[PDB]
Amino acid sequence: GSSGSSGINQQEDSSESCWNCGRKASETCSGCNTARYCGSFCQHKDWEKHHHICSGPSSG
Ligand SMILES: [Zn+2]
Ligand SMILES: [Zn+2]
Repeated sequence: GSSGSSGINQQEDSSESCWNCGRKASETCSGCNTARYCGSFCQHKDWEKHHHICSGPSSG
């Protein structure tokens, strides 16, 4: 007889990726703490567009 159903891969993938680029995120939206970015610079540029979904730290 033969038997041996072996083959299970555990899920593993950091939840830190720049929404804009995608490579890697270092910072995070200081308004909702959901949108990740590789740096404030990437946030400011992807902010005026992102904020269109989140409230934000300041309303102006
Ligand atoms: Zn980026
Ligand atoms: Zn946000």
